[PDB]
Amino acid sequence: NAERRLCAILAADMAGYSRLMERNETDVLNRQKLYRRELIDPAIAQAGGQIVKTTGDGMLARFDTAQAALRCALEIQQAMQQREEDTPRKERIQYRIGINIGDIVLEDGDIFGDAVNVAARLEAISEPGAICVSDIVHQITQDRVSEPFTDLGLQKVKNITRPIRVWQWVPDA
Amino acid sequence: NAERRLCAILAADMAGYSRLMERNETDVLNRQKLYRRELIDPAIAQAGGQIVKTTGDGMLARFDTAQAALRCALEIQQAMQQREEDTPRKERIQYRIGINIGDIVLEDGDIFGDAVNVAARLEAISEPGAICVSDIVHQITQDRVSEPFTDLGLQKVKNITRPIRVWQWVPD
Repeated sequence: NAERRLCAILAADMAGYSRLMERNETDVLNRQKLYRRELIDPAIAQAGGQIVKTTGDGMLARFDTAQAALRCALEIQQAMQQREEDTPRKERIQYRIGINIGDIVLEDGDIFGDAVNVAARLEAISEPGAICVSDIVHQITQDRVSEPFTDLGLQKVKNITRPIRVWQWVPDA
Repeated sequence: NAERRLCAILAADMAGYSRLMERNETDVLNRQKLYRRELIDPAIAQAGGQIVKTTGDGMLARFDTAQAALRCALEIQQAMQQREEDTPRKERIQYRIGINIGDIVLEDGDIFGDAVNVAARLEAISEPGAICVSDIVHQITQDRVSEPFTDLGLQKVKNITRPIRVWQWVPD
């Protein structure tokens, strides 16, 4: 029924647009529906990945190589910079993205393990429009990608005793 | 016309309900709209705080004392856990709250300065339903507020140079 493998996990969520604005932002919510369909979902497929699920926590996808997770996120984040550049800053749609690696368990279209929790957390602390990757991901990908990353220091993650060293890339702006 | 002063700054946003789900926003907007006016806005007003503004980044409020701000956050977070313990964990509403203190600028219904941005960052990285405060708030409140906090590490805040140490209180 269920297996263990080494996997590249990618978590993503949408930044911004607080529900406390007490307003239905149908225009903005329709744009993101569009990007998911035209930008994200495609880049992920092109890159060999599979979406595992989208939940209240956001979306979770997995890849066979660390490289493919990362080029996929870079592909997404760089296009989003272009796609939203003629929209004013405080109104732009931006995603956050985290990527990690680990032995995790798969079982019935869902994934399990610390390493997944860590991808999710990376997404949450990532800055909007950027990509945060764990140190493991960084040691493997640093030389495969021209884009630069910056050490962010240690990050404690709920129910993981050992904190993780987190590297971040932000777009040229 | 402007004004410079040392303030406690509370940032709060709503966790969860990722829009990558594409669910009907309508229902969740309403529930939060209720909590805002029955639970939140009054707690703040009872504690002597003032709502400064709300935006895409959430709500900012200011208090005259560190303890008032933290008392208010605690009161909100504790209630929200009770008001929501009947509903299923996945369909619950929860806030993240951050609190920082610093020399801000008050001008024309708005609040400006780094201590503000720091408070917004703490809100962002806080656990759903929890409270994150900066070390400064922690050292000023430790001995007047019994609720336990956990040292969460140093935290690089965007465009500020020294990491701030962050303390986190979770509800049980």
